[PDB]
Amino acid sequence: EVQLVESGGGLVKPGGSLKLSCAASGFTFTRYAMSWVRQTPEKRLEWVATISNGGSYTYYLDSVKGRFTLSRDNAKNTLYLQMSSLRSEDTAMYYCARREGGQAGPAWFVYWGQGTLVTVSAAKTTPPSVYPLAPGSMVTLGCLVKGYFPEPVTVTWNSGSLSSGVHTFPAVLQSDLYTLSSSVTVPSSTWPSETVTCNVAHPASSTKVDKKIVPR
Amino acid sequence: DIVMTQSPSSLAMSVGQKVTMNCKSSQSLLNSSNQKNYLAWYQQKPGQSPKLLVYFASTRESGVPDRFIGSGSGTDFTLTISSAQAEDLADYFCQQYYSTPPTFGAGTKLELKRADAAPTVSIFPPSSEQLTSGGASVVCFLNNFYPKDINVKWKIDGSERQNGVLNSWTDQDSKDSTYSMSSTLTLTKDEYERHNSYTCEATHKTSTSPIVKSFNRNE
Repeated sequence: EVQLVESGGGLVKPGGSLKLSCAASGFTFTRYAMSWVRQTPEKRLEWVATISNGGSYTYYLDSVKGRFTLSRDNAKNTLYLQMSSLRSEDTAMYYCARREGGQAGPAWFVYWGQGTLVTVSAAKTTPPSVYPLAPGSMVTLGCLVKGYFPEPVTVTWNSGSLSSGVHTFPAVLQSDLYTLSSSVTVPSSTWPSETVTCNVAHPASSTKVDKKIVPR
Repeated sequence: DIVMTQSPSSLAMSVGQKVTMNCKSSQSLLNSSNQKNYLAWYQQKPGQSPKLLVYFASTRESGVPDRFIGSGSGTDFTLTISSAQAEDLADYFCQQYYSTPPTFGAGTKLELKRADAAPTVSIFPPSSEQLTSGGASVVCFLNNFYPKDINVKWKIDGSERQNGVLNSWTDQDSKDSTYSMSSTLTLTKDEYERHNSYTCEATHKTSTSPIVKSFNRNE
């Protein structure tokens, strides 16, 4: 199968630099042009750069010309995006993608990487506070993930054993920090007789928290 | 810089019915040397990368179900879903590759229609952990309702409270086509301790009958 595994996103101050990586497998890498496409917080797709099969020709969006540098290691099947003098307007989810057709000029993208998030902010990394939500047929439990920065956090229930009946809500900004919540709905016979734990991860702060929902 | 305009911004249709999404460009994308249009369609579901559905205006990517049809020429293009399924909930983007820079449209969100459904409302007192640190978040879930319009009201000891409320909506559920909403009332510990009853109310404009869930700090 074709896989585009990205890595390297994170928080960076305005004016700083950051290098994204895109590891490719499952196709003849040297026979395809590669591209970077970013998506803004309002879900707006935006082509950033494209590099030819051998790297001799690069093309850049005008907004990034002279600040970002595309490069590829055809021996290691790896695509790189070196970003420098970063501005807040560069904050976005960054995708690598394979320019389809193997020809001169732009084209469509069939294979996309999973995306890595780049946050350009002077705010400091802050771990979340995770609080259990317990009630004072089916029973709804929750946990509150409050006051973290930057995005993202990942919330699971019983380490992914509880997938159905889960609602993890998008984060909102409050006092320059993010807060989200997640609910899980289980049968009455499950809780509280069994154990329901919400697992919260905040990779930017290396935070890994499990909160068991205990009755009131 | 070719401008890709997608109309409308959102589309609502029932399961099994036909969806038609429009995309307007600024220049002809047809190449008269091989008679092909330089347009592509992408489907992006919540939390996922965009996925190519149609390239060259009407060529369907290997693996895309037959219900996705692309059509158009010049500056007006169409993505047709002959019968919308529950999984087809997504944001659909068009993209031109006629001239650098490749540009995308703002996207058209596909919403599914279904029968009205009242929210399942749950209210949660602040945890003792948060109270020890001086905080008091009162959380209310309004889960699996339809349609999307729903207004939450908070009352403290019977009086409405509007400050300190933050709301969050999920994307439409790809199984039952419902929406869910989270409403957090963030108070200080001191103010939370100064009152007893906290009430979360789910209302909608078409009715005067809310759905109410409350608790008492003392009992």
